[PDB]
Amino acid sequence: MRYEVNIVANPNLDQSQLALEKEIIQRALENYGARVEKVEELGLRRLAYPIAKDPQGYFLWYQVEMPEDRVNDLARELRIRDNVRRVMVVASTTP
Amino acid sequence: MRYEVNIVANPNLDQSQLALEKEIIQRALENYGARVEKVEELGLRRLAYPIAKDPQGYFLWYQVEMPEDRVNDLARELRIRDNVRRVMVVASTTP
Repeated sequence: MRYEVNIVANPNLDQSQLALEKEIIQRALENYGARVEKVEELGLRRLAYPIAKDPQGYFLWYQVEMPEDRVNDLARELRIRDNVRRVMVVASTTP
Repeated sequence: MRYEVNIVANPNLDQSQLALEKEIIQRALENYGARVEKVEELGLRRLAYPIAKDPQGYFLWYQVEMPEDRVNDLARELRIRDNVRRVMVVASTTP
């Protein structure tokens, strides 16, 4: 299945720290057998609506192909790190 | 400011109903003075992670340019309709 993986990282990291976070993400995708079709580094962005107390984040986006039964494990692995604030995974098609 | 507007509509609508929803959105963007730079109709998609009771939605994405002080009003106008389940607006850059 094709998925979009949206990751929000801590906006306060230096680029050395962010490089490590990005490397970990790519390694996890490969270790879970995902085919990585696009990586977009969106950078520092701010949630405007709805209203959040801490609206800034460092946004990363991935498009991947992988089996549905492996997505949950991958997502939880990605979010275990303290510097990964949010992970959201959307399947590009439905039944 | 440049914003990404993510809209999740009711996944149970027929295309006649969806056409009306899309027309309303475009009219609202213009009436609020936004410059509409891209419209992407993503269609029926399913949230895979995190886990939601009702994970399917009809996804629409807009990229717009408009003043920051007008975004909140626009977002609330867009979401007032029952068939618009979620609106999320992200500013493409921060201070």
